Amino acid sequence: PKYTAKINEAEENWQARAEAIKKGKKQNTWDLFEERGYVKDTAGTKEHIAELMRTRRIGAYVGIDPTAPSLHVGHLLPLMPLFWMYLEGYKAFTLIGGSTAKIGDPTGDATMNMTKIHYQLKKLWENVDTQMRARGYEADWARKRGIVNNNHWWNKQPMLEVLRRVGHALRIGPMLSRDTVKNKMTQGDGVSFAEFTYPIMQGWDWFELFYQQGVQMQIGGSDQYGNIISGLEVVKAARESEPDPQERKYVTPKTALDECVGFTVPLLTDSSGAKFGKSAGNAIWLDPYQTSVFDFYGYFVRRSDQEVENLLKLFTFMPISEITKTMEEHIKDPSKRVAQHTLAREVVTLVHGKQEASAAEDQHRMM
Amino acid sequence: PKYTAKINEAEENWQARAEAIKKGKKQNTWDLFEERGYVKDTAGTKEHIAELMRTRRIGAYVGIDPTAPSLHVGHLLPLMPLFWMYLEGYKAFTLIGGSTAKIGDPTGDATMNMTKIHYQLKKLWENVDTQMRARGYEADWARKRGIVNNNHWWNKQPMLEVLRRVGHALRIGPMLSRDTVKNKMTQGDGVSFAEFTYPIMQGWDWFELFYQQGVQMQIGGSDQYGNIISGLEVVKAARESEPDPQERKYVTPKTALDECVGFTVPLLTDSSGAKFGKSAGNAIWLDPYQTSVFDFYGYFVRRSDQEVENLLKLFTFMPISEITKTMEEHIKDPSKRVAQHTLAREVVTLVHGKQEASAAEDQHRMM
RNA sequence: GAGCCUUUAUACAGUAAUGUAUAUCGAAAAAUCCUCUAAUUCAGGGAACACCUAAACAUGUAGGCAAUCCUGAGCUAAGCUCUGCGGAAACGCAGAGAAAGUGCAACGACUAUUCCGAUAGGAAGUAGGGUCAAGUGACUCGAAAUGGGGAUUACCCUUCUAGGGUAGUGAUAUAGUCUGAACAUAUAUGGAAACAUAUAGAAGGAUAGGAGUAACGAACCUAUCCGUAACAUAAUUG
RNA sequence: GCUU
Repeated sequence: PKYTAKINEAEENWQARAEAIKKGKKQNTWDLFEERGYVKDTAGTKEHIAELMRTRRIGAYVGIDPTAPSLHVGHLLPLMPLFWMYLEGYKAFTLIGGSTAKIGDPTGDATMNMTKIHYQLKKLWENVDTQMRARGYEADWARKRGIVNNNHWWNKQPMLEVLRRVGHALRIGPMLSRDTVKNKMTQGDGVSFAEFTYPIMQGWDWFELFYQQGVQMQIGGSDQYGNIISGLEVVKAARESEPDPQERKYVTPKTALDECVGFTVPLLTDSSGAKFGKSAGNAIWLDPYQTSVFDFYGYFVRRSDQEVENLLKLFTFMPISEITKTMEEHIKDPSKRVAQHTLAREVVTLVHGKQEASAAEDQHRMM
Repeated sequence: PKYTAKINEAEENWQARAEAIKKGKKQNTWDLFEERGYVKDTAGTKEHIAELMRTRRIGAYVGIDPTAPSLHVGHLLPLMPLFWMYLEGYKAFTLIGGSTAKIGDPTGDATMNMTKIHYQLKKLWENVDTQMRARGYEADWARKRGIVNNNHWWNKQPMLEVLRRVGHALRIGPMLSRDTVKNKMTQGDGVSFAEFTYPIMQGWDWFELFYQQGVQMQIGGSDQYGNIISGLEVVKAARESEPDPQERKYVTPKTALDECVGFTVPLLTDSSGAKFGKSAGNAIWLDPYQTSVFDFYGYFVRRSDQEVENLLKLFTFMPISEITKTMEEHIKDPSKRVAQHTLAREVVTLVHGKQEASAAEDQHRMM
């Protein structure tokens, strides 16, 4: 139909792009991730990954365990590179763990929570867009974002399906041997069949997104590597055992590049020692009635000049080009901290919109 | 309603019989069990299972995975006691693993494979019922038999629920400490996620049966012992997990009577140090066009002059009483196989009808 | 809406009327009698209405409800066919089967009566219920095959008096009695909701016992769980 | 033409 018409039209567009990158005419979204520091580890030839990106209009996602009734800054890290991918035209999504929470990542009223979170996420996009169009970005039809909920399928997802479609492929070996969890049995109480299986699901999720949305990438927590790997395995397993001949033409690991890869953003902390996201005790929440807009503006303007550089490139949607401009201005007057007042205002916008974020500057820049 | 009064009828009688055992008048089903040597191991108190069988028309089943196109003579023994219970007036079942086959018990097309067994169990049951009334057995309203496919439910069993309804109380520790496993990892190969779950499955199955009919007792192969244990585990957590309380009022283990016990038949192997089912050129099946009636008949007519005894108790619904009589004629002439004919015939007749029982004996009676 | 037959069309089927198949159609229908009504459970899969809901997903969907199409296990009244024994006959017993019914009523419970009528129904007051009394009393309702099996009939066909075929679905509840069914409810689990399931609802109600009986019942005695919030209400609906 |  006419719908398929625009689809193929997009392919070409994405090729003029794949071209520019070929002759370094435009940076590779991947080398963009290296330019702001979003790469800690990689489950997929750092290089390969790159090509897979310059080339195809791939997709990715970021999962969030709806355990808290609000996300905190610590989640903003991994969502950034996603966002960027979005700004380029890829297919990005944010998977909510509505069901997974019920088990929880064994790394080491529930509705009410799950609910809030959803909305909390859409809001961001609502701003990422406003931001995207504003900071000078072009309208791409094919471009694709969205919010999913692992429950959507897991709620009825029969076990026979899973246990068979992949159960024969995995082996408790590189599972029970997994340090993160294995360590839990030794140095801990132990583990519930749920926990042991949690990964397995995290992998059925990745696949679901591939099978249901063409996802060849997953961005996650620094500690989520051990998971991103195990997921992978599960991903493929299903693609392999596709008992459908006409559907094998899809899912089955065709071309070499047709491989799902991922990358764990780095684990950050404050110039001192306190882990990132936490503050004295709790954390830098996002929920206004739990972290006033002011306080928010605070933990950001707080960061000293030692990190402002590395952390400025991490949480702002600003061309490193213009970044060094703000930084080169700040360094000629560290005391006044022009760079700290700006970086803070910038991130408060994205999450809390300009209108407020601007007023919030008045408070903290007053007296 | 009338139907109501009916269930009550059989109920009352059950107490009359509960008394006979209480005042020595009829062997408690379970005594007839350990007596005819059907028992080798037990999960629950020897007296526990006793009392329960005195005051409860409990339900019990025998699991059978359709991995082969025919039930081999081995599958008899385990079923045998079951049949007896049906005879005494219980709730007995035979479970078909039409889905668990893609997994199988770990220890060390296919669609029709199952079909074959279906038709089987049936026809068999028929004769069981047949011989029953055939020999002074008064039917009972409450006495019921039946077969049930395991896919019956697995076909669409929600992963989420399951995992929760029991995973939150199961540790992969002891679940992996079962030797059956440790070996299937150290020695030999490895243990997949799938097969790892078989123990849980067979456990759930039980739960089902306990729910859909009132089956609170498993009867498995001499080796299936472990499963009988790992299974019972899932069983408990299940009756607890039940969300709606009102239901819990029934489904949850209230008094010590609502205790589900399971026992395992012995390991019966021929005087050939080989399972009593993996002998001959490969095995000894029931399928006529896979094991000549004659050849079958033989498997019995020829057996240890000593074995006859305990072999009659295990494969013939012959009253202990005249069972010894057969031993009277036999000993007057060891090499005459007087008892071997009677014990051989029984088996054939049971799994092949009287008409054949004779026809076979004839061939095995020539010059 | 859906099914039945029905108009016509083709199609595989036959000795042929006719048979099965899809679609179209509606122009008149759609024989009688007798006998059986037991079992009444455990799941499973699908579904027209446009019929409520709208949390997701980009009105499209989706979940619910549902006329209702079925499958597995078990069970079942009188017959049915194969084989074995009995018989003179019947039928009997045995086993192998082949229909068919529960399952598959508005959540269910319960019953297969006479008379008259072209029917709808009318009269009986049986079957079996409801209410009040307390005792074997009053009062008030009040009735089904539309299936299974066996006959008879008429019909036309005929490889033409001997076979063959045609004489509709309707019971996933029909009659009818009840009714926790009916509540946009209360409650509790499950859902975002619509809902589904379980109790309960004009302080009582429910089940399991004690006693006592000729037996059931009223009333007593024990325990138990439900409410103790307003509606349940009378037509009316399966 | 009838039917739940």
